[PDB]
Amino acid sequence: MGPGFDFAQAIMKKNTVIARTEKGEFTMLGVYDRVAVIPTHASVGEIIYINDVETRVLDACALRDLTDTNLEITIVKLDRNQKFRDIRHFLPRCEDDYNDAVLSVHTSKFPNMYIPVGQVTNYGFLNLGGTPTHRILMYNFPTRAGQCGGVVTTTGKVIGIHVGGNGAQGFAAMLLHSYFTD
Repeated sequence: MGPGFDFAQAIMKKNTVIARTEKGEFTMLGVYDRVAVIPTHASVGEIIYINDVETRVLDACALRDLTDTNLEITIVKLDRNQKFRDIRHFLPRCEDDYNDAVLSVHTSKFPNMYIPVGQVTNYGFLNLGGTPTHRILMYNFPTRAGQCGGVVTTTGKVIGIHVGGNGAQGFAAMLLHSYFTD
């Protein structure tokens, strides 16, 4: 409807796949080459389904900060025959607050879903399903089961992936450029 949705749509159409694990279907953001991200609670194993294709996982890493605190981001390298468009130049370098964010989801359950979530707070610490977690972004939208892995964007920036909610607020794990240096 506006340039927020325009940027979000451009990311969804070229840089997302449907990831299925034993824990369900997730929006999965491709970042560059065969490297993608997914919430750590997806429990990625040796094999994952990508758009319903059986795919070997060549490497997977559950990120933690240098306090050895969960970040709830898993970086996955896929044995896929095709590279993602490189979107690393759209990742923020530092922890920040944002205005006017969109949360975008693409699964069997929620195809082509775009949610204007508004103002995003650098929340920091969250007890997420009982796990102490750092670098959490918060937005005032009642997000639901099925939106995990959803991409959080502003005009010009890919800032996070949806990892939980409490019925009134939603929570995303930050994406930082430094996670994807090669």
